[PDB]
Amino acid sequence: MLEQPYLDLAKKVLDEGHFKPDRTHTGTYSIFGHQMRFDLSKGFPLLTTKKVPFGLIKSELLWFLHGDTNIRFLLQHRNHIWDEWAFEKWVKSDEYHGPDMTDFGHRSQKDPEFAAVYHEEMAKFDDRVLHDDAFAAKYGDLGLVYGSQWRAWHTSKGDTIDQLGDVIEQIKTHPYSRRLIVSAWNPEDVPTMALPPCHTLYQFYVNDGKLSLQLYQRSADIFLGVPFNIASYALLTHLVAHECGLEVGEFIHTFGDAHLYVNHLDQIKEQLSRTPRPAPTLQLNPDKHDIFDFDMKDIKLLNYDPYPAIKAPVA
Amino acid sequence: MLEQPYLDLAKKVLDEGHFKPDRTHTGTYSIFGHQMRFDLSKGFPLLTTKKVPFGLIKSELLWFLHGDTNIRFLLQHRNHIWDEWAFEKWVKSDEYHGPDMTDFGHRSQKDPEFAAVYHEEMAKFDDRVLHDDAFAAKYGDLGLVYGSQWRAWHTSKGDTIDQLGDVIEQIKTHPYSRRLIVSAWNPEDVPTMALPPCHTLYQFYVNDGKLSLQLYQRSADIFLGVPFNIASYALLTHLVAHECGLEVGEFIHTFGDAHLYVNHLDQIKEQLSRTPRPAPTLQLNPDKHDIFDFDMKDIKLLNYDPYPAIKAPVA
Ligand SMILES: O=c1[nH]c(=O)n([C@@H]2C[C@H](O)[C@@H](COP(=O)(O)O)O2)cc1F
Ligand SMILES: O=c1[nH]c(=O)n([C@@H]2C[C@H](O)[C@@H](COP(=O)(O)O)O2)cc1F
Repeated sequence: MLEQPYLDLAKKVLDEGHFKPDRTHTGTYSIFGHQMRFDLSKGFPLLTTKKVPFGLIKSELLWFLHGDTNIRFLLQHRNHIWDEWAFEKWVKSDEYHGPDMTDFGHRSQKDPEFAAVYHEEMAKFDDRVLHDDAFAAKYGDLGLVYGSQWRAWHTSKGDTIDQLGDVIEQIKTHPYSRRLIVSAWNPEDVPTMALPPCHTLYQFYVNDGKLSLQLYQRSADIFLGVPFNIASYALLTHLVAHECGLEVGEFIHTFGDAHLYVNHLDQIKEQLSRTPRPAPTLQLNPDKHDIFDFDMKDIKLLNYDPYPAIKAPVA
Repeated sequence: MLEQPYLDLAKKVLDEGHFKPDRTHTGTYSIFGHQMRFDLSKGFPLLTTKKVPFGLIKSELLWFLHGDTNIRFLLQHRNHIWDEWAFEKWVKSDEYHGPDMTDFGHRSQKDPEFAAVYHEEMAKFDDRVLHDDAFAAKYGDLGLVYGSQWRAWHTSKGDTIDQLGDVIEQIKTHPYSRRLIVSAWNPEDVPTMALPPCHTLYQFYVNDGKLSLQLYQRSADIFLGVPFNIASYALLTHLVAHECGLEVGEFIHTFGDAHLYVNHLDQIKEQLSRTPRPAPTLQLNPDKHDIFDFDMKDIKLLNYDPYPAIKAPVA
């Protein structure tokens, strides 16, 4: 049916699997280069042979059009998609006196109560982020992240240029530019970074009164990740047509390396025996128009009917 | 046969043709998003149902690994691929007294002796570029071009970082990074530019002892252009395996907008009635190893057997 693109690309990775020792080696099957397109006029690509929580996706984009850098705005939206990159600077200097959490992702997975003592200082931290307007300001500004690279390309002669606002005055002044590309890749401070831009850039497009958006994703976690991304940018495509007043068209997801972590192989097999349902229709608050200035109540998903949620070994 | 990817992508543009009034409107058929892959181990992708001059292609890459900005090095290689962007600053201040060449591409095409009076002051200029070591230094440094964005990403705290040298110490220290991406897109001075990066970026890859390279091309001129690009980066892929000491693998060309200028429609039809020949094998000077420090005599193309050269209405 409609989500069929996504679902094929676990088939080819099985049947083309290059087995890479990468990670801490740990195990992966990859491929290199893949495009896979989606008709956004058909229905909205939320995955129906798995249950993908639409809340945490928009809670994260609305982090992104708000130009926002701060763990505090996602937390107070129950969003726990980003914690550990700013809990990486809790295990970092002073105030941090006497738990460890030294490169903790690892020993929590290979834990019993370690994951839990990490789960309790981490929690201490999260609720600081919530309540004191200065510690929060400190550990919480992640600085180079999308909200910033979207809404403030930082220049030499230290200005901030917002790629997103300019490219959509360009879709409003000039429909046909082959130059509506926003790029999250800054080579200067790419090697001073922790996680370089996964979504490297996105080109947009106006064909027949209607708009598309194309994505070069430099690395992708096929199971434990991609279902989410399909929606994050297929919802984006939907909200900037809402500001330019055009129609919706195609989300092209194009890939560089796409892999399937080998710890997950049983689990991707199963939902590939699932049979698709129809896919929901996303509809945005009509009367309001700046996507940049949207809250939560401004996107409702309707008739979404997932299969049960398949559990992580994380990624 | 091998070049068959390229040759299909004029078929789909005919049969999918979105007719865009863009240019000075002038006329185009586009599409939006396209990938098309190439097996570099099969043979080298020089087009055999048209004659594509291999000289001006490598004369231009060797402009590019030399980190070079200067019209003078290409001229003294008979390369006339870049002239008018620096002849755009001949029609610009002083010394320029008394021809016109005001936005001359146009009136030369709609000329008789205009193209020729432009062809004679332009020529005056080209041979200045050749002989006086200061005027040359002036009109000839184009500044933001590949040699510069490849070999000197210019930072805030005004350093120059060479993306190419670092990414190939990364292919030599670390085969499996999903972060070997060089990006020619600088959003700061993209809107202060004349022609923004057409080749936006390229990701590389090491699977099985062997290397691939992927290209996001943001706009492409299907007939009067693309045959050339297929070779420029499929030769690149070949020379950085020569420095990392690996094998050759795949050149993925992926596209954002690909068009076919409508003035050319008769002409693409014809070579689509041509039947492919085999494709040459490119072999590089073995004993020498820095591609950055290659001259001309360091790549020989052998057994290349084109069909005749189809003539331009330019692009
Ligand atoms: O949804 C996600 N998709 C994804 O591709 N990553 C990645 C990909 C890779 O497995 C790792 C980052 O590593 P690298 O940056 O080296 O690709 O996290 C993370 C997510 F949360
Ligand atoms: O080989 C070439 N391929 C190509 O795509 N361009 C382009 C594409 C487009 O037709 C124009 C640049 O316009 P824009 O930058 O708006 O895409 O020149 C130029 C070449 F010489």
